[PDB]
Amino acid sequence: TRKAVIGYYFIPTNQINNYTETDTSVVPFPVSNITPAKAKQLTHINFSFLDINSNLECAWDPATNDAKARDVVNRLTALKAHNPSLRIMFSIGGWYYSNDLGVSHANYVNAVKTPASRAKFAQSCVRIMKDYGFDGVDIDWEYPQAAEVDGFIAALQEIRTLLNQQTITDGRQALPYQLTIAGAGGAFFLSRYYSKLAQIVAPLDYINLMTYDLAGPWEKVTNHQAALFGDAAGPTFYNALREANLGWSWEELTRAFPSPFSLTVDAAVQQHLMMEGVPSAKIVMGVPFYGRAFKGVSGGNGGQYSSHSTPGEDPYPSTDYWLVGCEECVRDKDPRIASYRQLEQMLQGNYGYQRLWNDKTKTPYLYHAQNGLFVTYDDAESFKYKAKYIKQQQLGGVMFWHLGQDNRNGDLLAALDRYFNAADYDDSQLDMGTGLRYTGVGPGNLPIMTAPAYVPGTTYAQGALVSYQGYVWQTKWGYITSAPGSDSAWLKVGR
Amino acid sequence: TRKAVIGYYFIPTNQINNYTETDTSVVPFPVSNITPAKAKQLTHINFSFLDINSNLECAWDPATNDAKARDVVNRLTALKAHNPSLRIMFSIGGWYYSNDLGVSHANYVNAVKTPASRAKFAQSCVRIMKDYGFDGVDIDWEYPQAAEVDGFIAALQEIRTLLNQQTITDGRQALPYQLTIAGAGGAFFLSRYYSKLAQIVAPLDYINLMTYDLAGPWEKVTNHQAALFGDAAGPTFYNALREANLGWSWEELTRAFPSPFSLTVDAAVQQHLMMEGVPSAKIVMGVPFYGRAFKGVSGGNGGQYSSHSTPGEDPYPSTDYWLVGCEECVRDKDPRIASYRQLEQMLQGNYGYQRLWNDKTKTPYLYHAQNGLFVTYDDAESFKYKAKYIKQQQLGGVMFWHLGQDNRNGDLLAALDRYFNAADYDDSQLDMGTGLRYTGVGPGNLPIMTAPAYVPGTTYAQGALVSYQGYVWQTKWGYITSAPGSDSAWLKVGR
Ligand SMILES: Cc1cccn2c(=O)c3cc(C(=O)NCc4cccnc4)c(N)nc3nc12
Ligand SMILES: Cc1cccn2c(=O)c3cc(C(=O)NCc4cccnc4)c(N)nc3nc12
Ligand SMILES: Cc1cccn2c(=O)c3cc(C(=O)NCc4cccnc4)c(N)nc3nc12
Repeated sequence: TRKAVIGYYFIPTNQINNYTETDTSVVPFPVSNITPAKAKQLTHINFSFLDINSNLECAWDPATNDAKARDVVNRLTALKAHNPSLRIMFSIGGWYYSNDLGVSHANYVNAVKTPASRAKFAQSCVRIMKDYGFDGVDIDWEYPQAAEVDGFIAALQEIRTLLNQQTITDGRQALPYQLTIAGAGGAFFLSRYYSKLAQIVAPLDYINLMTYDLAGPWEKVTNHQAALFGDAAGPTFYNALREANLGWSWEELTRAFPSPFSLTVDAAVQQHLMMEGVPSAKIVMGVPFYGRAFKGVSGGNGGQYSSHSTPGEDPYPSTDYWLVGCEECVRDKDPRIASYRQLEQMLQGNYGYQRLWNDKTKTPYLYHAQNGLFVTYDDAESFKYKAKYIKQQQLGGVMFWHLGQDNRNGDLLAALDRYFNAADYDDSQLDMGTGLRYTGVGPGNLPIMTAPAYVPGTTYAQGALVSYQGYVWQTKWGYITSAPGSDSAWLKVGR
Repeated sequence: TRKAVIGYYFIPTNQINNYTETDTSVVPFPVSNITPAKAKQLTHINFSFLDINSNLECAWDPATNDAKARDVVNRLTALKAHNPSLRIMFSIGGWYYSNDLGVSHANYVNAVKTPASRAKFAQSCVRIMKDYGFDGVDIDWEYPQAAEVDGFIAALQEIRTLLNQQTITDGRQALPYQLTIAGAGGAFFLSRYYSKLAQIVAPLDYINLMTYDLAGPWEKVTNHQAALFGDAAGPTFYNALREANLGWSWEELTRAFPSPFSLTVDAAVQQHLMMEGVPSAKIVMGVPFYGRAFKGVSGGNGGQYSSHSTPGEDPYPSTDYWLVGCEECVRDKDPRIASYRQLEQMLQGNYGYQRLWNDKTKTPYLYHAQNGLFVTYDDAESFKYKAKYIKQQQLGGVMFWHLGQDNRNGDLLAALDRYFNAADYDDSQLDMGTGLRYTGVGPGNLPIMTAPAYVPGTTYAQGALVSYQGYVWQTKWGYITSAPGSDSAWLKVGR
């Protein structure tokens, strides 16, 4: 089956209200930039962002011109003429609306509280989807806390129920309405809901892992924001998952969550595969179409893993626009993020940037030796490794933020489509390198193992292996007379 | 209030059936050896052992002569003439009956399994108590496994209900009927039920910790069977409590259960006090009135921490009686166990034994240089440090196995009674030494702390400390926007 290619289309309310396809100073990325060829290379477009209002219903920004919004959506749905598989999802949430201190966070928490709130919220999602012509619902709550997770589960299940209903009602079995979420791509936020991944993912068609922003100016050491594999020379991080409410023993937590660890794309994926009931076909790897830039960096390792002087405040404090060649930074008033489109133009614009390659992380980076700058980003080369990863691990596909940040020819999107689908591409010899893999073992990736059946009344020594009720168990100490499962003395090590 | 002093009177069935007080070759320790003085030094005698029959009721061994049994028990209860505080408990279980592999083990499993089985078993206990004139019920199931624990507790609760009713029905307000159990004194067995210690001890007057047999010939290195504190030079053990069914986080398991650790009496006591709802005044420290002997030991440290050639299976599987001077070893066909009485005569008898002292563990040991022998045991000296520990830790008192192993003068009993109740004994400057204490910190022994109150809406840095809902909390990583108790980021550290 065809791998998912899920690209966000983000447009702020002011750009909707003043939508034009002929003035890049008003709308930098009009829907017209999404050509038929590009429409054939996507499977989903995540239109974004809608919100949840104080009435606890799915809603557009109250400032939205409803006619201008419908017109933007129509331009997106017209693209389905070029691709019968294409879906225009819409996204509820995002960081600004839905983080703990965001403007609407309480409406997310309160919408999922009761069966009545959940039914009201869920019905509003389907009503919105139908009123505007969307093909599915994407929820980007960043992120439900432990006590909110069950309500969030039930809210998803309720949307699932109404979406399947609407599919039968509209006779859409050939392209059924879908439900997805944006999931945390790093252990710290993932720890909030990790223990309930199985029930979170069960009503989803996909969970799109936000496997980017794994580095940034808020950390004191420069790093790759989306390393596939780990680099022993790079910084390592506390494995927050070892503190999630899993109820596991010490040996179980220790062998699932080595700490410190390399905060990589592969870590986030394996961490999802470690839980029982999380199918790899539903995991979608996120990739960034932008880079993050640091100032004040020391040479030696090309700016990698170096101290830096980049502010972490939002918004950017000063007017020091120090990313040389980033005209787009001036428009947006921030030198710390630059679209791939813009970084490509910096590389070919003779500005003093050197493109380097880390063969552990399998990602590019820019070092500005004169100005002491470092940029972590992704490109068509790094997408080669991530695509082969997606194929090797049988993931559902790829997600990226966002369409507007690709270059004018859509090379990043075309690359992703190519690596999955082109007869003229062959990655069978692509060498995935020797970067650090995430080797945690959990209930969802226990190996098949073979051991004598458990004999009741036997006294087992330490390390003995025994087969019992569908698992292979190992003793942690000696003189074991208890049965496996029933006792602190046995470790489940295989199936 | 008086510390408990709980002595086991153990008499096998055949000594009952042939009971006499005029032939130490039939009955080595008849009840007449408990003089009025020694009765005054006891607060409880645990008559042992009764069982649970296949009808899932408390019962004597079927082979018991019931007339002879009533006479032995009447002799023990007559002792109450000399001590109105004295209680003749009876004990259900013991290792032989109730261990995983013991002859009656399934009866213990089945007795507690259902409401009707527990009601029937609890009634049988109170009927046995009243019919024979006992003052309370002590249950030595060694040991219930995790899945069995809730049923065990309900049964203990059910016994508590009947016993409290029976107290009122019998006018025994001044000496209420009591309920105790013998609990594990070592982490391995303790890990079976550790997580439910609170509800296990709640219906009990006392939990009698079997803080002995912590060394023995089943272990590859000779060691002290009842070290008060640890010796860095001694062996260390896997801390099985970190695998108990606690549901705590990795950090919580780690700071509570250092591993490996020194298997000591202090470890067991602190391990009980680490759990919430386990009051120190219900914790009783077991001590041994016998010693454990090893052969094939090497010099260099008086036989301590040496490899050895002692068989570990039971029964002793040879007729080689190598504990020289040990008369009763021959009588009992086992050179691996000697009563304190026998050990003292060996020390008096010129047999080549040197009495040595470990000032870290605060326990004596014998070294036999000629024959390569090592004996771990306890005496009136080690009992000073332990009695002072009992007072300083505000424990309930002391328990011991068993009365028939004291010397004919009752020196061990008298020593215990002296250290608790003699007006002219002063241990205020008894040096408790620099042996290793158990450092684990858990929910029932958190340090009192202060910290600024948690303020919702605040974003906390890593390592920040706040007070909230009665506790002081620390963030384990940075950018924390959630409240303590609602997030994996907050670690309970205090108050
Ligand atoms: C201050 C801060 C602290 C911790 C995490 N933070 C974020 O994780 C974050 C994320 C975004 C963001 O927009 N990521 C792109 C995206 C794509 C699709 C769906 N949802 C989000 C943002 N602007 N600020 C963010 N600040 C923070
Ligand atoms: C083979 C073995 C391995 C590990 C520990 N082992 C014991 O810890 C133990 C303990 C006893 C025992 O009887 N202790 C006396 C007692 C006092 C009060 C209440 N209940 C029992 C026994 N006979 N064999 C025992 N074998 C073992
Ligand atoms: C994913 C992401 C996207 C955009 C901005 N982002 C942040 O601005 C950020 C900031 C922090 C952070 O730690 N900021 C200050 C601080 C340091 C130490 C203790 N307390 C607060 C963090 N951990 N993740 C962060 N992720 C993001």
